Amino acid sequence: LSTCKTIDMELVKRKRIEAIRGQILSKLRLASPPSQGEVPPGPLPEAVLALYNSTRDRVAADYYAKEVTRVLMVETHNEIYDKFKQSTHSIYMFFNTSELREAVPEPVLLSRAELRLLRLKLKVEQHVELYQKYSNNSWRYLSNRLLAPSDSPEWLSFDVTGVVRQWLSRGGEIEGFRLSAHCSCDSDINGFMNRPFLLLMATPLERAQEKNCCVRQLYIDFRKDLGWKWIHEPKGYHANFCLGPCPYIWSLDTQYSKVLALYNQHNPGASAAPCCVPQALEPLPIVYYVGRKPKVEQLSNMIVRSCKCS
Amino acid sequence: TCKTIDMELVKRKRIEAIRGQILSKLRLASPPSQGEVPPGPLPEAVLALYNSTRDRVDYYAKEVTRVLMVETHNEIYDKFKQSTHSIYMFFNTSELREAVPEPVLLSRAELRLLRLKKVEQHVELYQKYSNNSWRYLSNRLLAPSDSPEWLSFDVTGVVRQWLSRGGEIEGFRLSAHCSCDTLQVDINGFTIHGMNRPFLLLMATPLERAQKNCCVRQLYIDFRKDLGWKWIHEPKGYHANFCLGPCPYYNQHNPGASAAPCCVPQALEPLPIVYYVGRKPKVEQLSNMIVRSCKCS
Amino acid sequence: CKMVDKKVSCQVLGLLQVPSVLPPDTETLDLSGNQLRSILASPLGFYTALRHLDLSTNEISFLQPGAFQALTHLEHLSLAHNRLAMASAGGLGPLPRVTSLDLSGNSLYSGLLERLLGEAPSLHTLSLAENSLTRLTRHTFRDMPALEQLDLHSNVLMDIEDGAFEGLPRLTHLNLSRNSLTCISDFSLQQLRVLDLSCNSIEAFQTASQPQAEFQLTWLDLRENKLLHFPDLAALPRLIYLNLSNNLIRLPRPLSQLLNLDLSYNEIELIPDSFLEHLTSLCFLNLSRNCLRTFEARRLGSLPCLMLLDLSHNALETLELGARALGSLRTLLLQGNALRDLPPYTFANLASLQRLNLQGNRVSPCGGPDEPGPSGCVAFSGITSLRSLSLVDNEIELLRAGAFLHTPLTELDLSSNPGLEVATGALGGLEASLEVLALQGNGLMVLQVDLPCFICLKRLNLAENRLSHLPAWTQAVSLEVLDLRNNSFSLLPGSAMGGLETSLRRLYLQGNPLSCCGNGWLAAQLHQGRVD
Repeated sequence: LSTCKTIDMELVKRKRIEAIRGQILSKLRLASPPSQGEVPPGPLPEAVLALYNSTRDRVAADYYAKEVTRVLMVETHNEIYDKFKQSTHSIYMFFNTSELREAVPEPVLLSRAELRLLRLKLKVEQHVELYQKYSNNSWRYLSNRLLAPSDSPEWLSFDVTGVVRQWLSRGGEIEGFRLSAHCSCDSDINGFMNRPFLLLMATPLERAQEKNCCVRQLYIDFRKDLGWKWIHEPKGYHANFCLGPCPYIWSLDTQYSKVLALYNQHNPGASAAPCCVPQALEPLPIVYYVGRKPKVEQLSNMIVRSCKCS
Repeated sequence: TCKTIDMELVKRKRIEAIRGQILSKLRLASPPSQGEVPPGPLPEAVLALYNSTRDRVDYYAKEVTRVLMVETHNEIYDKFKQSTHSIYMFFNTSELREAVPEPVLLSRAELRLLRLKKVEQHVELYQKYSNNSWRYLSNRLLAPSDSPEWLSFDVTGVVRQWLSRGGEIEGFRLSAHCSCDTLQVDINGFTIHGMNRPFLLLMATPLERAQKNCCVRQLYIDFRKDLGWKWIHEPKGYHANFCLGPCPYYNQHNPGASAAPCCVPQALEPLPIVYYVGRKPKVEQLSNMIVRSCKCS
Repeated sequence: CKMVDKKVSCQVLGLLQVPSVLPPDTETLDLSGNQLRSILASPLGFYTALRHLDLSTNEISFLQPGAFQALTHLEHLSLAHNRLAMASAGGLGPLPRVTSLDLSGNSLYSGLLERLLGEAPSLHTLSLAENSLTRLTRHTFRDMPALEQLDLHSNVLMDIEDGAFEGLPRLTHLNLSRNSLTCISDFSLQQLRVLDLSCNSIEAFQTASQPQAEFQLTWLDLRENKLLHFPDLAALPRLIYLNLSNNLIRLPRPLSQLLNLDLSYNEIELIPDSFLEHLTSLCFLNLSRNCLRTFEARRLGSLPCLMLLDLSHNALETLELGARALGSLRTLLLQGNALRDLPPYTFANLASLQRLNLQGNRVSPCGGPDEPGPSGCVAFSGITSLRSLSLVDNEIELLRAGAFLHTPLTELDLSSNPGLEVATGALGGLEASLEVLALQGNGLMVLQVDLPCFICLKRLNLAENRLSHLPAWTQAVSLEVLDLRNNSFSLLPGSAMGGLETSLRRLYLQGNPLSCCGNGWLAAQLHQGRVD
């Protein structure tokens, strides 16, 4: 009664060819491949190839629990007002770094840090942006938000993970952000008591430390694997596939520590029936002839870059 | 279509999976001992933190079609020129309609900028309905580069409303950020000058194509009742879910999973909990706990 | 601790170490449930006469080596649910006379099991369930040839190297339920007799082919797995029980000795003719909750020994079962299917049918010689061997006069057939045979049958009907319980039901519009032999 040893990819690869042919046909709303012989042979025209290259070319753990803790903004009465008081267009939220490091003892542990504000202004639309206290004088831009009006107070969430980690590792005694109104070259909240705070989330210091589902390589050439001439560009693409059966692990109250890590790679989602499925995909642009004019089209979610159990 | 589900068995499978998932995420070898938990309610600060963390705060192919910017010497230099502040761009709306006739066909559209070559530059993209109009779109923080590169802003909605009610010529403005207390970056077409100029790479549905199963099921989890755990203090159970149902051979569908597809979650929400590790309480957040909606893959 | 002759039974709680004050003559010692955090050899070694030692559910983590070697007469050691895996290399020394050893619940893992134990020549039973075992390497079960039963359920077993059970020639019982196994490529345990692979993730199951030796497996449980096919069990001739339930087994002698096949919840859509031939001598066949569309057992000699056939909650549309084919079939379950029209003599040809459930179908009966019915009716009129019949929710609007005239059945249920117009004397042939009758939810205005004439009737149900008066009883009733809920009954005078009290002991009248003043004798009936 021995466990199954190997998996024959020589069958699964062809079974993937069978399905990906159908996916190519379906994505273009084609019942059968078009006739290639009628269009005279020749290169794709230069402008069409430039368009195809424009679409082709590039441009521009989380499983384990995270202890949550929060650090409240310093009182506006003593550190903040004396040099960075509230103005018509800006506010300044300063935080004590000593207690910030008390909340998270090591910078490597911090996973997420959400600066949170509560807004009292209800109906007037406004564009506001968030800057870091970068030095004794300077500021650096983090992000901005468009405040869609609403009739009730609401909580804002600003992701400040990198700034907070930099603060833990290099920060001084007092630091903070500026949140100020957007303005151009040609041209509110509680505390400015539910005052703004940093909801840190970090791994606890006491907790810092061919079978399984994986993406498996497959390259498809339209000319020989699918026997297609009607598709002119690209010649082929990597339609890599997911394999590796995810077994359901029957849980139990008392579990050995090295076995508690088996869930994160066989059933992260606590599904009743896990299966190895694609997690991340990206499109495939193509050029082909229907009628007598080339067509540049983008087919979405074709390549496989990652696989996950359920 | 054919299915032979025993819903009770699926539910118990997810209950026993939630047990192991919660214990594994916390890396608890066994349920923590309650032998020294203080009596009475949780501290006010702990409940405040728990409330703080608990509160809320297409399949088918697209037609690719470029449309180039109007020549800067022909319609733009008559009223606007590149300056220290901003660059101005304008597009023939009739050409946009020619590329894509009706708004309901457009799916995506991005303005493909090219940077010729320096310093960390903050640039933002505005609309320009007219000389007096102001409307922000997006921005990017452009790090120094050693080579030219393309950069894109997703501008789908603006192009759709242009197709709905656009005039003849209108466009964008690319401005350097103005901290409220210069456009050093160089662009093609606002110095090779006449080609590779900014354009919209439209994606649209062609007119010749334009014209229970897998779903989230409800399942409440009561820690004290179905798992028997006394050590989770809040919540007194959480409203988890699962999903089930056949998937025929879908926005993110791809048959590359196996010989048959699967009904799997797309959206999952974390669960914050509070519990006592020995003497002191701890608030933790577990990710991918609550199932919101499911795909077919 | 409590004391009995040559036996000590320490209570659930109160002790931190093994007591030193017990008699040296102690032969049985129970210490379970206690806070014992270790087993040092010094206190325990005094009791060399120990034969049984239950240390179960203690906090034991450290076992001093040689502690269990000194007790030469120990026969049963139970260390269940302790904390051994947090340890004591060779903690359990050699165990010459231990016949049973329970280690379940300790969270033992692969690698530590192989050094925790020692030579156990006479070990008959070993329990390792509820542990964290993940792999059965070549070197797992060495040094225990006399093992006959092995328990490994609730483990995380994913891999089993070829020959992991090579050192267990006498193993007869192997329980791998609720494990994480995923594909079984071989089966060569000639000694084994019971195999439980239920609640696993097995997608495929395979065995040896053309073996040079026989196999002794008699009981295979392969259910709640991911099996996509019916396994090739040609090499398992002696298999008696097989439960493939809750798999994904679509169908496309090896099982001549199989007696109980449970093939429900398996996405099956068709049963090929060659399939049922291999199931000769089968006595139970559960095909419930499949996508099956028609049963085609028309071949003579098909399923000769089958006593039960469960086809409930399929999409079954018609039955092609042949005459004298299902000869021994005693019970036939067909509820929840979509039977509409059948040959009239479908169920009459079942030679030894005893129970027939047709609830949820839409079959229509007919009376045969008396008041012939339309085409496509089913002739229940002459099923001599039948004894219990159900026609609930068959949407029967009219019941024929000779519906059951030559079928002496004992229980009949016609409930929830709205608007059932019972023809006068429709149930005539059941007066001397029927013992229970149900007509709930029919909405019928009047009972069109001489109900007191049913000499053999024992219980009756008429609830949720528009009925207003009952036929006049005139003799000592054989009835025992009568159910009349939510009906339009207004009076129950002695002239109408007198004689029921001789055997009646339970009654239901709640919800009926009894006359507040004219009920009369009902209040006196309520005194004794009545309820509500």
